Amino acid sequence: LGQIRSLLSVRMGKEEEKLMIRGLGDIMNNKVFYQHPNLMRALGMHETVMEVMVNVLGGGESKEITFPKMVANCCRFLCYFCRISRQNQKAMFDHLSYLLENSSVGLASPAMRGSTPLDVAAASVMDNNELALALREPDLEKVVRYLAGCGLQSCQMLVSKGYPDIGWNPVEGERYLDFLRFAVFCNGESVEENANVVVRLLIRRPECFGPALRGEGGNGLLAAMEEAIKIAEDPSRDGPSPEEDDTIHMGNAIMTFYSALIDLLGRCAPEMHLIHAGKGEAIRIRSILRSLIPLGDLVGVISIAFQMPTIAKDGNVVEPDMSAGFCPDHKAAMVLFLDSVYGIEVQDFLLHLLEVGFLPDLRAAASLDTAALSATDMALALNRYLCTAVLPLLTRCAPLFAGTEHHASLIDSLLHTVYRLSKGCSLTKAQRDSIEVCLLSICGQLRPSMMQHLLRRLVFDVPLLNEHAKMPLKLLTNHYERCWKYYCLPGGWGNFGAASEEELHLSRKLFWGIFDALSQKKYEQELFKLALPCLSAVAGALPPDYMESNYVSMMEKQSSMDSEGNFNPQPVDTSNITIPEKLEYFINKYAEHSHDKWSMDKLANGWIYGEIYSDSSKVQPLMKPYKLLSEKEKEIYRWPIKESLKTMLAWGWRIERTREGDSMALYNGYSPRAIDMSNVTLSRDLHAMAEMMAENYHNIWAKKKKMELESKGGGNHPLLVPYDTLTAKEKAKDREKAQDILKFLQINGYAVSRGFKDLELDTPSIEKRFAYSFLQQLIRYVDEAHQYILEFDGGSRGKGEHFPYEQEIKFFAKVVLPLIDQYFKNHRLYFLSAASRPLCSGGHASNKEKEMVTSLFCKLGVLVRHRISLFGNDATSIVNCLHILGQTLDARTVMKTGLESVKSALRAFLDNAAEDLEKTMENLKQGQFTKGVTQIINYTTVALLPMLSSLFEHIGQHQFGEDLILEDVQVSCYRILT
Amino acid sequence: MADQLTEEQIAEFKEAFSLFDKDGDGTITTKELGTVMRSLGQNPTEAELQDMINEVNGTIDFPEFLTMMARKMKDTDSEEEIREAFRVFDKDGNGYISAAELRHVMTNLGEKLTDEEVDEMIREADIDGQVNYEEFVQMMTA
Amino acid sequence: DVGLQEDTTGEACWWTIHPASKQRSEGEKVRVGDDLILVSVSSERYLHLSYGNGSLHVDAAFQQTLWSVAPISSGSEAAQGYLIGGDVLRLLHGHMDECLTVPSGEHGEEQRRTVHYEGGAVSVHARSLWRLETLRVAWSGSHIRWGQPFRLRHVTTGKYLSLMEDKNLLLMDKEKADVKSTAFTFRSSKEKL
Amino acid sequence: QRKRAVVACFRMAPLYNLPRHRAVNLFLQGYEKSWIETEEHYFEDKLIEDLAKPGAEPPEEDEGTKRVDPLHQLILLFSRTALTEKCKLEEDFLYMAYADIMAKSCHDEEVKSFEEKEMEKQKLLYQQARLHDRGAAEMVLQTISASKGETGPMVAATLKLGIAILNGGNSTVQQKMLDYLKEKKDVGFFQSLAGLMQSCSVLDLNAFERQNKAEGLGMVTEEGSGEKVLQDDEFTCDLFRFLQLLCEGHNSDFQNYLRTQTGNNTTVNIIISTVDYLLRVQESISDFYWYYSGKDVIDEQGQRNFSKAIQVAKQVFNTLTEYIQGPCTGNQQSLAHSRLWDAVVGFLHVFAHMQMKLSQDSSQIELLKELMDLQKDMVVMLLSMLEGNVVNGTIGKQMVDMLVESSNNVEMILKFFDMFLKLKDLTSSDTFKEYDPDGKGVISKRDFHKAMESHKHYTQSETEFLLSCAETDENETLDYEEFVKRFHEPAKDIGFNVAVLLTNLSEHMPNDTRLQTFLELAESVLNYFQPFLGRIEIMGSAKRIERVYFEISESSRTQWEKPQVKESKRQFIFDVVNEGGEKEKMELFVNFCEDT
Repeated sequence: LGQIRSLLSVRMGKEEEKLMIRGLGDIMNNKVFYQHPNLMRALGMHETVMEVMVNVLGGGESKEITFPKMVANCCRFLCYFCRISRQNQKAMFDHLSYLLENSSVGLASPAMRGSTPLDVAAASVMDNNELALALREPDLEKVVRYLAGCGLQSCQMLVSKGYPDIGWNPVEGERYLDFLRFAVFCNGESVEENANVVVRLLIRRPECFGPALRGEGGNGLLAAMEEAIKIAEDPSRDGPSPEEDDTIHMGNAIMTFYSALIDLLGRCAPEMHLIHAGKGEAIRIRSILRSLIPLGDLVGVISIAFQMPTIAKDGNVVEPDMSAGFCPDHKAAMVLFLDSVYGIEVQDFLLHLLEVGFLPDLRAAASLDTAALSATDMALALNRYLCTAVLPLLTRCAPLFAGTEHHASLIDSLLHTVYRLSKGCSLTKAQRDSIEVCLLSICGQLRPSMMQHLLRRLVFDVPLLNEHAKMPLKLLTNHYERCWKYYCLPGGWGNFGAASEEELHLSRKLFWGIFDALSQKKYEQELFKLALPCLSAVAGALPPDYMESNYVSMMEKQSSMDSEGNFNPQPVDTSNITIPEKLEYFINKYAEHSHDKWSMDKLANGWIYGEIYSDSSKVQPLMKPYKLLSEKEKEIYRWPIKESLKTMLAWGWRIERTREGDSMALYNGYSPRAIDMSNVTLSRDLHAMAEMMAENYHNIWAKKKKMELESKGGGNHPLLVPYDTLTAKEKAKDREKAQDILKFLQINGYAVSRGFKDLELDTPSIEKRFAYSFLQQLIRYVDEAHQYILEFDGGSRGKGEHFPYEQEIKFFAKVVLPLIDQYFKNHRLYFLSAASRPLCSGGHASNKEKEMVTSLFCKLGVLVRHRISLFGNDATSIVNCLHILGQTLDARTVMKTGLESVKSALRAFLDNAAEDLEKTMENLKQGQFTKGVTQIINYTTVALLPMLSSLFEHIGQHQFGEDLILEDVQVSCYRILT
Repeated sequence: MADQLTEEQIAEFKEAFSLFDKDGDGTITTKELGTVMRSLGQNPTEAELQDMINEVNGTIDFPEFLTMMARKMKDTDSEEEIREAFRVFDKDGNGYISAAELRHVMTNLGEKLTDEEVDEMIREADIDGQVNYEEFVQMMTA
Repeated sequence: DVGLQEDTTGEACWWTIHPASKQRSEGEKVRVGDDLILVSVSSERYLHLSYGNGSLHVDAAFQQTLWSVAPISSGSEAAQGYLIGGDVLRLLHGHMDECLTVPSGEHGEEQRRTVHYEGGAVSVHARSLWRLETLRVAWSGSHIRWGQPFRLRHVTTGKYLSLMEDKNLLLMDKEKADVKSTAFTFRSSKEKL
Repeated sequence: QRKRAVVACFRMAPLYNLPRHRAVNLFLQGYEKSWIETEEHYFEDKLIEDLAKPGAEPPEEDEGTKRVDPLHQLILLFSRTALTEKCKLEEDFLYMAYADIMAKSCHDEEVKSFEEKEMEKQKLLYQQARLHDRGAAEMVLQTISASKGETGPMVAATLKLGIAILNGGNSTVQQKMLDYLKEKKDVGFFQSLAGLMQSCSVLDLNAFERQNKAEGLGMVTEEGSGEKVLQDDEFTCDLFRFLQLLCEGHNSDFQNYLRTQTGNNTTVNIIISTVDYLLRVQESISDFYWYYSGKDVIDEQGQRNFSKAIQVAKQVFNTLTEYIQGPCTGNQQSLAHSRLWDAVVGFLHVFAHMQMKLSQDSSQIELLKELMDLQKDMVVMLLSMLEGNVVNGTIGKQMVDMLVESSNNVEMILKFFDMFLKLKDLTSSDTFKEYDPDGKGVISKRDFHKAMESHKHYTQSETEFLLSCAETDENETLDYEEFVKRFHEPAKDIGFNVAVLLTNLSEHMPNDTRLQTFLELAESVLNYFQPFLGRIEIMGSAKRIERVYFEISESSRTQWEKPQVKESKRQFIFDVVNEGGEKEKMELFVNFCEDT
């Protein structure tokens, strides 16, 4: 500090500049500068540096600023000094005025970011409410005047350095806008007092908005952005052309200026709470901003697409320079303005904006999930822009997703893209959490029936139980907890509908996969605490009497999805299919129809008639009658129909010959007139046919384009995406020609039907029931748990306190027991149903099902007998499960139609309870004045009393005593009573 | 670094940075950007390094570096912010603060601000009066 | 756009006057000869004159234009009677039995441009209405004094009374009313004083 | 930031957790702010006396020319520094400190004796002579002139020193200042005065609202209290008090010099500058009142802002009264043609509304007292404007025009005064004394309401207003003694001044229908004050008969009307008529008046 103070007294030169730069570096390196800001302010270092700055700036004030390095270093030191502490910031705020006149010292020169007097002024008020409120109208007026000058007059040094002489100064205008943004927006909240003043000054000087938005012939903001993009990709207008250094990239400069202006106005927008309260000034400001910026311009700018990085030959990534083209930060400001001023309050506008501006960006980000391409500047910037601007907007607009039954394809594509982006790597924890919250809120608001594709995608992915499995697990838990009536109740949730048995098979597969994966997985605390609620919710959602279809839908949608890669196009082979000769008439007729329709479309386009066959004179098609067409011309029509019929036969759907239509047609210059055909209807099965076969065609095209891609050596075509993720307009062509072929089949009457039928009705519900399989697995697992507990009783007493089966016992204690409790609590009425009808849906669990309920109850009782201390805190779980099972016990039906081993086990449970009570009798007697006694006493008082209480309450309520308590169990009950 | 950092930890930041020293610019490039805090003791991941390089001619100095630990100051701010509360109050530790205890925790200390409590209960009110201190504080300590 | 509104509800009908120069200040009493700038309370725009179109326009724009308020009439009004400028009236020639008017029953401007005295229901028909317009824009709503020149515009036809030598009295349009022929004065007595 | 504030409150630790050096630094700052700064010792008078003592002339052995004393040398140094030509008056710590020392030496400051008061006046005169015998007046004039209209601590110290040496209307200092100004022909002094007036601050609603917003954000100012509202009230008051002291004692010469400087090439109208600042501060007060008109209660910050603004306005009114009294006909005409009437209209509106608003409240008693003191000062200034009036005068015409313009506000003020003047009569009535039979002096609210309704002098609205003005009590009882001592006594003074103003206007505008209607509106107050209003006619200083209006007390009227004094008057009249002389008639009358 003494060196710098001494250098104050000598005229500035190269040697003194070097000495003072080194001194400032040493000071910013010292500890005390950071540890004791009060000492620094008391020594008045900021004043000394300001005096040096004043001297340097005054030296050659009219000329260019001599020793720009000194100014940059002083600015950096003062910015750091402001950042040190708030009192330092307040002290530097007193020099705000001078810095405002000297703001334009080095704005135009790049590589001085954060090293300008304007930057020092911004740091003097950055994130400080008092200083922002202490800002004055003249202080903002100076900046507004400078910005108006920048918007009106070009940059002298820039044009001297050879740059094209556009009429305005985007480079300096952007920095002035940034300072105004810091002035009006502080600590995440908009200072209304400063925002109103800034808006008023800007509208008083409309030249501050640049050429566009100035009116009086100025084009739109969308047009300005497009022209700036053209400049950016066109050299000789972007650079001078006689580390950016000399390069400024004037297209990016213009784009950044407009983005900064939009961001500043959006931050100046008034708060929605004030708008609702009705502050006339707030409504006035919002109306002014709406008048300046039309909504359509923002929509178009958001719809503008980026330039994706390209993988080229030899595995080289070509990523266009961010500082030279269109950046996601430019669209972030547009989204901010759209949210702040206009807002999204109506479902149709939300869906339109999602389809035109957000879904393409999400799809591009999801496509950039390759290991090499996931670290590029474009990929990271796009991920940041998404997770910081777009996804929170959709999260806040989630309630608008209520009535979205019509735009199912759009939001299915949204869900698929979001899930793929979540699965993608190179994402920060905060970004991943934002993805999770957005997807959770969205899926919660959507309808149960139409997230089936996302359910299908999660089925193949979540059983892996990796780190990323947390989000899909919570998603499934919430969805099945909310929408359980959609599955279990035969009627359904109501107007929503009911499961189509495809969702039921999907959910059963998901449940069994998750159960097996969790059984074989090593115990993890959070993973199990998340998985168990998911398993319970899925079990409750699935109908207890669900019939598992022994045959799956042929080539179900697993071929389209891939392991890890998630997209392997798998078109069905057409080699072994042979086309029947009876379809030749249809092939000929459809070829005629297609040729006539194409001739109509060609004449409607209005193109020169086909009077000869000429290439250059481009008279190719001849529009000649199909009967007059050559055999090789017929090939271009016959071959697509041939492939269509090949797929039709490969998929096992019969086409039979309608006798009426077949006999009907058999007896049944140039006129291109063809058939108005789009008015024909299709059934539900026909529509599903058309959808799946158009999906096959999209897969064929995607695979062909993919081989083209690796033939070129790289790339990623935007539409190379699964058909489910493919959007409506992009599916339109395939779906339309699907409709065309099916409709022509229908009009010829050629009857299409499903063909391959179920091999057997599968009446063994008792054997194929989901509850049957679940209870079999549960009783089996309880059996191994029992055998393990006997192994422990054999080993631990001698030497084996630690036993090798720790993870098995943890699985049984943590997952199996609560699953049993929740399942039987949800479906108590189903198992308890009988010839009587306590439940109205139909229920009526099978006799074998009730038998296994009884057997599971007996097994759990045997397991818990004198082992509460072994389970420790789990003893509450075992007694709760036994309580619920005893409530659900169907004793009368089990004893009427049941197996002798299960009946004997149920009798032995009561016999063991009586024997334990008698043992407690002799322990309490003659032992009240003076060990296994404590074990039997506390085991009884903790577990035995609640079990008998619940069982006897259930038996008395349902009058099962007259049907269950007979003979030996009456003897045991007499002993229990005594 | 607005006086929230303590002298001892600032000093040990400096001693770690001086382990590479070299006039405040040498041997401290982006190659050692992770090595300095790896030697200091907590491990920087890809997110930590991208936070280091988010705003950063190309070679850092001590002001820039400790400015980076300012935004890293955002880390490890979960248990010590409620440690003081758990020490001073909640002897039982239930988190369900009793009625009088809740009068007392909002007994205004010097500021004497108003309408904020009644705002909090008109925006959200628990049911079972019986306001939860946990639910009460996470809303601000998000 | 700047237009007219039926109701005074809201701030769209309100304008704030501000000085066009430094000679005046807020709270200072406004003088009749002054330049003002008017700001819309609703939109914070200025009453602005736009040159953009081929014809000049008026609009609420951000560029401020100077407006000069010119007085026309006040609340004095000389109680009842006492003809003031801009009044619409009937010129009763005889003993309350005839009015100066034009034909309308014949229909057609070619015979509607002539002027004559007629009696009957013409005194209550709108056909016999002439408005008196002074030759000065400022204070045009003042009292009309003897010998003060004015123009007499037939309200219904919209044409100004005028004199030409060959066909005495006749009505022409705005483009042809050139003060040399459309100017008339009221005299207390006919002597050539 | 609300969450950040709570997080800071939770994480923040007491002293015992802080490192010792940090706590020591904090203690050093607190000790400086609380003990060293608050420490005060008095040395100015002793230092000035020591510096003024001539040093050992028998040792000096000069006997030819008396050497300048150290105080004289210091004042000469400051004067030379001021006289040296410079672009700006540089801040001088030495000048600041010694100007403060000299001002405090002159100042050096339950009914006290007349000899005590005279002794104090002589002491003040001697202390001021210690300075102005060595050039202090010329020094302060030179410093103000060199200030070139820029406000600053140097100018504040100069103004304080000028006030210190001009306190009590020092005729010698006034003459010295006027002689120096006339003999230098200094236009810079008046230009600097005009610049300082133009730079004087007023109330700022924008700054007040921003300060309120900051305080509501929740972070208390680590620095001192927000002075951004009414930046330098002390400086403004000092400037206008210096101006007033320059004209105290009806100094006609300097009063005329302020309006116009004959010798100087350029003239600045200090009168007009003062009235312009009065208009500015009136507009600021009107805006600040409008900001609270909707609000039910006025906070402490608002109360102190009104206190400061009202103090400034009262000082300006006193300065204008000192300008125009004597009378100064030129100053009266200049103020008549100035913007004074607009400011008076605004002040009348503000008074007529805030009187009701603050009388209906009980926590704004001091604010109401300050406001009505300002009102009394304004009415005194108006009376001084009417001083030396003539029949059908332009000043009277303009005042009548102003009253007609402010007819509604003056009517409201007169209704206020009439209610609170009849309050005393109802209080002293026997019906009230039987409603409160004991002499305790406190009565209930509906006993008080029934007492009011018994009189029938008041109406339902007036009774409701007075009940609302009555403070709420846990016993529902009000002390009517303090009630009347709060509300009646500001009236009967402000009301009497208004009655004198209206009587003067009526008698000097005998034929004026608008004034007649205004008086008909103001009939009741004039009827109440008629016994207390005394009129005489004198041979004025302008060789013209003038009406003089003054106050006659009830005690004086009763003592004059007592029979013994009547007999004495009869005897005196008999004596002067029979054996008196026409040459000594007035001398005998004055002797009789003195004895009576």
